[PDB]
Amino acid sequence: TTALVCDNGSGLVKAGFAGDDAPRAVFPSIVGRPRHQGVMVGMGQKDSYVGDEAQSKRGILTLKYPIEHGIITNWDDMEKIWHHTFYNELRVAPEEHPTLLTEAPLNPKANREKMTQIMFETFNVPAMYVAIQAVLSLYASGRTTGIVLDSGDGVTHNVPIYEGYALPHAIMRLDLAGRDLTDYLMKILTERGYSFVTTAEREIVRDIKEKLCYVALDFENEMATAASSSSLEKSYELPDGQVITIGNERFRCPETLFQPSFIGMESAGIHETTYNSIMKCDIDIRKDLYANNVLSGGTTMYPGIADRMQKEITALAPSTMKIKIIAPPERKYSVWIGGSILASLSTFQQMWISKQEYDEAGPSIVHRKCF
Amino acid sequence: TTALVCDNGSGLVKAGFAGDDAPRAVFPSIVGRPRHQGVMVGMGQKDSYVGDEAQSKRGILTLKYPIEHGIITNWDDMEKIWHHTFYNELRVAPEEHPTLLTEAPLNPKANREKMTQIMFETFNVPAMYVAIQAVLSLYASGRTTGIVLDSGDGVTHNVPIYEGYALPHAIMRLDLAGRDLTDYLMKILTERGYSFVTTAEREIVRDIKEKLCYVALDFENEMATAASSSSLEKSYELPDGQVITIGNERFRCPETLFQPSFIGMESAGIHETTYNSIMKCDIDIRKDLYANNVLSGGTTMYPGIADRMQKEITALAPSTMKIKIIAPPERKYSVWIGGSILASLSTFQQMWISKQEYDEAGPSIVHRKCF
Amino acid sequence: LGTRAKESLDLRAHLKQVKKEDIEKENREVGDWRKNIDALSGMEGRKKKFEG
Ligand SMILES: Nc1ncnc2c1ncn2[C@@H]1O[C@H](COP(=O)(O)OP(=O)(O)O)[C@@H](O)[C@H]1O
Ligand SMILES: Nc1ncnc2c1ncn2[C@@H]1O[C@H](COP(=O)(O)OP(=O)(O)O)[C@@H](O)[C@H]1O
Ligand SMILES: [Mg+2]
Ligand SMILES: [Mg+2]
Repeated sequence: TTALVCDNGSGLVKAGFAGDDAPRAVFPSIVGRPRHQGVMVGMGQKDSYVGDEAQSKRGILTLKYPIEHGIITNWDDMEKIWHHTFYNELRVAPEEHPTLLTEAPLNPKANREKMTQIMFETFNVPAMYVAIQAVLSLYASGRTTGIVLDSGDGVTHNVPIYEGYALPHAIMRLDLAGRDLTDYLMKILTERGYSFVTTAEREIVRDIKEKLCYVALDFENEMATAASSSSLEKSYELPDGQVITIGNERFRCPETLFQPSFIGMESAGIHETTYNSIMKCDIDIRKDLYANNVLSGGTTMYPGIADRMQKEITALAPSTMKIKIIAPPERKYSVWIGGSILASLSTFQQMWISKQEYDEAGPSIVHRKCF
Repeated sequence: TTALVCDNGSGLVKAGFAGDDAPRAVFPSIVGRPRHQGVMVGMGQKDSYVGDEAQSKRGILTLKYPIEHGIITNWDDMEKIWHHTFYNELRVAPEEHPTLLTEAPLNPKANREKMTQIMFETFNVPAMYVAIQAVLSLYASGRTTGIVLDSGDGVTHNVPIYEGYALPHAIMRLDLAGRDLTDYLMKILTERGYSFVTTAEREIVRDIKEKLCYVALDFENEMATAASSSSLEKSYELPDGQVITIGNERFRCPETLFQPSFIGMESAGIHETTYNSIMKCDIDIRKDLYANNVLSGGTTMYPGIADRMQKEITALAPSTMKIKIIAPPERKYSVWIGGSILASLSTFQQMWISKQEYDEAGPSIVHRKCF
Repeated sequence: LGTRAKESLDLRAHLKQVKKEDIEKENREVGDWRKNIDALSGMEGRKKKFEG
């Protein structure tokens, strides 16, 4: 039979059968209970709208993501999300399909063990396998080397790989991602008068960020230009009218990636953690990693980031090496495409964690040889 | 058995069995004791004529409404009105019929508790339920969202509802209604020479208001036109002859709705309390409320109000949203039609306040789960 | 889009059915009187009004 390549993510759940080009169903991972009282009788009001249904009734819900930073903080809601994904968005019972979840690097063990225990006890799948979210993104590019920066919505991690041999001592995981950029944008919009507070209006700020923000090639020059002319002010129409005008908030929101001091984080930007991740590698594979830097994940879709990052790394790196940044147009679904490719391989067909194996060793089987 | 859908109202009591299209008996709610001496013996003169009987002998009575502004100020008279409604206008003993009263929002608790205590002790009904007068008017329109402006004769209230979830923090109750318009019309008629003082002549002024007054689309232009031409002066024949001619009093009486400063009230008109009630709602359900504005209640029957209100709200609201005002031709009985629909539902059949429940918790049961 | 249209139409139709059921249910309350006349050319009572 065919395998189910699910990809929990944090912000958008992407799923679909193995062997295709794009995920079959992509929908936000939010579960929102209603918060008001409700007076109409017999309206058929449910107790929790999940997935894309709660992005249409969000006016009277309190949306809450079940995955904070890679890790899962609310297991009941995550179980509800998985149940919805299997039964309503794909309509395939899990009793007859292997599953291939994905997990960020350096995550707590208990999260992974609970994930496998749920998949084997509640949904009762035949066999499931957990894979690191960066190796898949490297599969999708058709490479076999390269250092991949997978800046998702929950957590940004940077896994270097050479000739198929991952370097476990050079993984640099940073917890700045799309959600913190949304919060920072929502916080700097208040400097013009627009106040978004409700958890429903966070979605509106996210839409503003997606449609308007861009990464500046040079920050100081853009700050000077936006403060003199008015060629940058782009307007946007809220879900009820009252258009708003975003000035130099456009390139200040995604600039937080390269200067995490804006949101008070100490660490260095995504332009310098990649160079540090390279320098921890051996001295003889640094040229190949320099030449095959891969971008993935949703947050790396800002217009103009593949040039800013290349300029920064070229500034840091030695002058002789060639710096090349691979930015495929299908960046958002790169991890899932790689997952489909991996699940479609014949050599991989014996790496699944078969159910009888789980019955013999318990949920701690995932840390064992079947990784 | 069938349920009795009574609707106390203030000015017209509307009642009838559940499941029909129109109330069976509609009659003014006035109780008038005779005031003169009376010399004929054996004429069979009663001590209080209630309902529609006192609108024919009103020449020698002192009519007094038992409901001032939604609240009930004279419980003995209200009990008399209910007794008349049950026994003479419907001729069904209340011992064998559930009742569904209606109550304005934000009313004193003691009024509701006394109402249920009367219905359970004096008339001894099997089970009664109290419902907010605006949710029913929303039922009758066949919608499930929308903000309903129920401008009755006692009190005008504006309850917004979305997807069946009422928003309790956005109810704007204003005490200007048809009765104050009658008093203001009676007060401005004195500018031509016609003086109505007796409580019986208030009914004549009410008839004048119903048959002649209309809401102007633009107030200043109408004031200028009525002061130059004479195309507006419509005449009306009193109950004894001596026709009267109403000039620019025609559109000045119902204009008080949009400018409550005429009768000295501070608050804003019904055109601006609706917009304020909308703006208190969440930012994502404002479009739906804009598109589904519902009118109900008797006082919203003035010829030309559904255009003036739309013009005013379109002036206030953002230019992109579409403003639509639902004004069904059966506006007056909208609340009662909705009450019949609600009482006819199967899902609602277990929400009644059964008598044994009242015996166990006292009259304060109404504020509890059985709302 | 088709699913959203279907759900909206289903809700609207259900509400309309709930209304229309009772709309057709008790519509005979319109039965009332017309109070016609017959000229009463056969009243020949006596003057004995003591009841008033
Ligand atoms: N076109 C875009 N432009 C800018 N940011 C985007 C765009 N699309 C998605 N994002 C950001 O990326 C996030 C989605 O990232 P995604 O790759 O789905 O995370 P995950 O790894 O959990 O699947 C969204 O929250 C959004 O903030
Ligand atoms: N055709 C009409 N035109 C103008 N005003 C009307 C009309 N019919 C009723 N009204 C006003 O509405 C009042 C009746 O309102 P109603 O809806 O019966 O109040 P309630 O909510 O107490 O039932 C009357 O007092 C009258 O002033
Ligand atoms: Mg991801
Ligand atoms: Mg009313």
